[PDB]
Amino acid sequence: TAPVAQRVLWALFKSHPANKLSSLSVKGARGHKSLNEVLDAIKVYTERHYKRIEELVDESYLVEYTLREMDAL
Amino acid sequence: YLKFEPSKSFGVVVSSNSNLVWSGQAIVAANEEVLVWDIKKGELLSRWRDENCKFRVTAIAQSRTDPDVFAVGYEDGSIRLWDSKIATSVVSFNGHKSAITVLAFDKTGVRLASGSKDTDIIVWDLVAEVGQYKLRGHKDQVTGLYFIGFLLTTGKDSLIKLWDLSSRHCIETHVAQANGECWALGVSPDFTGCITAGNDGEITVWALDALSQSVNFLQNRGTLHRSSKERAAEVVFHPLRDYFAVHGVEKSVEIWRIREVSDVFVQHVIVRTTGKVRSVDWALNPGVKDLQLLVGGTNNLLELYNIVGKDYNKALAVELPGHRTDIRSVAISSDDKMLASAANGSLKIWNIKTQQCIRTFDCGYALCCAFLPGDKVVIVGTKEGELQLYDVASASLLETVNAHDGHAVWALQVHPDGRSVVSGGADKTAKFWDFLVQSRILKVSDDILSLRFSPDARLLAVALLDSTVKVFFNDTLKLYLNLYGHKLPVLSMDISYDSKLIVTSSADKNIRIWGLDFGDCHKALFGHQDSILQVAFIPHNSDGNGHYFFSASKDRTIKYWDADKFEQIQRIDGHHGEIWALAVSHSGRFLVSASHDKSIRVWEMAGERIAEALELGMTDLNTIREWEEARQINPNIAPPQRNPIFVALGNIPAETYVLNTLQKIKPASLHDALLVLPFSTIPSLLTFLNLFAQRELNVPLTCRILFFVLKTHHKQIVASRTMRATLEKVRANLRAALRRQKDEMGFNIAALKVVSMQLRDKSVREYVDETWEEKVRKRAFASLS
Amino acid sequence: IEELIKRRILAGEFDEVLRRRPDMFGNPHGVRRGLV
RNA sequence: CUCUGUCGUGCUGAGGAAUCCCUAGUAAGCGCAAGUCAUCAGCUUGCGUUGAUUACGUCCCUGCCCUUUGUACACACCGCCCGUCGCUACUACCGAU
RNA sequence: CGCAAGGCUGAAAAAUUGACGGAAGGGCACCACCAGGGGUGGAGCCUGCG
Repeated sequence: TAPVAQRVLWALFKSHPANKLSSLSVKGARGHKSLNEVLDAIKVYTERHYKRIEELVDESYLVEYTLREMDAL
Repeated sequence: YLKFEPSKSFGVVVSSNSNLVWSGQAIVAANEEVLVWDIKKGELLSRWRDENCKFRVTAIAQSRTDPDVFAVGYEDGSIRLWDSKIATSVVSFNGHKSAITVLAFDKTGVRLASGSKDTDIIVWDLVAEVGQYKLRGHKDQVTGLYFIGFLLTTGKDSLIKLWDLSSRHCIETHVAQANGECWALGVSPDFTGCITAGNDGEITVWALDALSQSVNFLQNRGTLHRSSKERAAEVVFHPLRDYFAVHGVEKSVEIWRIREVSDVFVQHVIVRTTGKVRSVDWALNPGVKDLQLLVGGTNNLLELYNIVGKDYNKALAVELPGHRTDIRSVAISSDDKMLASAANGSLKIWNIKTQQCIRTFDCGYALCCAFLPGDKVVIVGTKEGELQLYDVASASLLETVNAHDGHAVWALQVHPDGRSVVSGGADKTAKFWDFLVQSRILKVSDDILSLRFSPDARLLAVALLDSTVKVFFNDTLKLYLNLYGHKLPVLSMDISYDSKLIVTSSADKNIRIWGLDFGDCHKALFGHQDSILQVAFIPHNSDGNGHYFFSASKDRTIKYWDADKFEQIQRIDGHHGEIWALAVSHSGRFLVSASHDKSIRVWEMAGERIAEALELGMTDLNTIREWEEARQINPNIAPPQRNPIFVALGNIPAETYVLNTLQKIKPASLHDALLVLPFSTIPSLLTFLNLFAQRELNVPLTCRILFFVLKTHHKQIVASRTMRATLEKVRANLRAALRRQKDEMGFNIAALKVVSMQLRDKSVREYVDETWEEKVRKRAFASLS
Repeated sequence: IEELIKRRILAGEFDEVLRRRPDMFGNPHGVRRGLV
């Protein structure tokens, strides 16, 4: 469920300003569910997914190579 | 080694299982047979009994638009559709798990819905004999069904549920009682008003009206309270007039009329009945102007009342063919043509060949009954301490004698010659009356429970409350010997015809066979899961079977043993209540047994798999594009008509199907089977990969198997020609999906960096002083070596 | 012998030498070697 | 065993159904020694000599074991297996005392 | 030396942790597949076992 989690987060970020998301204050912010730690967790996991998809594009250029080969024939 | 068999069964009109129906006949439920009476004369029309079934019956339903076909629902979870013309079960439905409780019929009678106590409500088709489907809500058991099509139902969790049938899921719910239980359901025949009876004596009233938006069909238009604050058993409406009936399992039935809710529903009449009613039902008579309320009451009775509308009168009753509370003792006459049956409240004596009552009496309580020789008079010892003497010929009361003061006569035995009787009462004594006048008394240490003589009248045997048996001589009353060895008090005894054996039944769930000379326990034997209540031999050894004996036990069992081999020669099923008494034949050819049922009875490849999945998906895609061509040319009716496995899985697209079949296998197996795949099916695979990347889902799986395929077939792809178009398409789609996903996740990580910097800004510090020493995560990471 | 086998199996007391952890000496409680 | 000659298939016939075993100094052929507190001369155990064919993959069949809990953290992957009951707490129900 | 050493008696459970499975996936096996080989089993001698 990583792609579905990222897109609604992507929709969540393009609808609300950064100052609002920063000054977000809710009374249930204590310990591990504090805003700093939650945002850090999302950032780290998204970094891992982003590195994976970068490797995927880098390997997906092979199809362009194969098309250029069939062009050469 | 002859066995026994159920042959006759009688003494019971409607039991405590629910749902009587009226047709001018009353159709009611015995233990396991569904029997049909006339009410005008007490003679029953017929009985419906299936030999394959032994479980009790608990729900009855009459098919609308067509009588003469009836639905019964048993305890095992089975439904039987009977006919009334011929008395056979035309069909059977065995789908539920346990305890059918409510039945309901369609307006056309093709569809039959059954709610059980396993909480599943199941609809049934009546022209294909299959279970249609299986609805499922209801945290706890369902108590009411109705057909509005639409379905209405209600269950013990105080839930009222309105189900669709076109799309098998619930449309609307409501909760009637907040902390209580919705117990009974009543629907007006025009489907406009619905009332639900809840446990506090409440009746909640609901108005009806005859999907993406907010749907609201049921409306709680209010609440009312009846008089009796009991568990309201049922609520039945009138088929024609504006009346209904509310009743709990109690002595009162409240009929109300239909004209706030406190105004629109008023109390018409409160009918008082003799005993606790189990199920009321409605009856309209052709040519009457009144309301035939037909009650079935738990104390074994049918009553039929007239109610006047714009007081009550007990018009008709069916009580004669059965006792009315609970049969406690049986004794059959010496010629074995009649028996006497003793119950709390009455005595009834019956002819066996006609299985029919001939005489009756009123007695208060009834512990023991026994006829005197010459089968003219019958003795009853009763709990108030009395012995009454009645007779068959004059049908009156002859004599009353106060044997014991306030102590129940637990044992009554006639001398084998037939000149005296012995009463063992709940006092510390036992009395000997000959005829009646007191010959002699016997003072014993504890309470006496049961006693019997020797068939050659030589010695008497009593069974006390000390968990002991004392056997005395008959001439003088000297203690001959005694039997111990039981942990709980002996409840019954019987000794053999030649006085060579005593069988003794305790409350310790076991019996003993004693040798009656020196009192040696020939065998202890445990044979019943509960307390063994009564035990009797068969007297006549002229068939060569005098050492055989029956044992009636509170776990609903008769067990037929032989003492010489010490072995159980038969097990007799057929009772569903804790059997209270039995008696044998003096010819020994049959026996009778009287239960708590208030009945008596008389007994005489992974690669190949994804290859096939690819082929199926490609054929489905060919059909979908051809159907798209058809609907493009004209909007006429042309069905897609896909594969039965697709329409069985639920009309998911072939892309979802092949995604499941590519996901299900482990990744090492994925590598191996994708290697196994031949080049012929590679174009199909490339088509599906193009369609995945077009409708992006599982793009890492998409990419990894596309790369595996291209690298293990790179020379064939560059030499082929047809792959050019499909590979252009898959390159464009994969690049579009990867660019989209990479852009979104890069936006996410950039926005997260910005908001984390702003959070650090907001949370840096406020005061400023000499101490900036106050300005991270740590993990443990123990390593063993 | 069959009865002695039945007695042992019911009131199970087998004389099997049991697999001891290899580092009971230096690690008596046997803590897990990961996140703590 | 090798080499050398004389002679030429001539009661002068290499083991069915089944079942068992065997994968490198292994099968098999060959003899010599010893007789070791139990066993073994109708034999047993040593010791040397000659020394191949065919697999050395596979869980398809036949089975056996184990995963679906634990026992370690990085990359990397995987993603809530399923059924019938027992036992326990609570809830109300049924009918005798 | 004393206790042990007086017969309601007469042969054939625990469980919030338990009982039995099923489907998938692995690993191993000349008691499995595969390729070959060799015995015994045919006739006679006999130890042994029943």
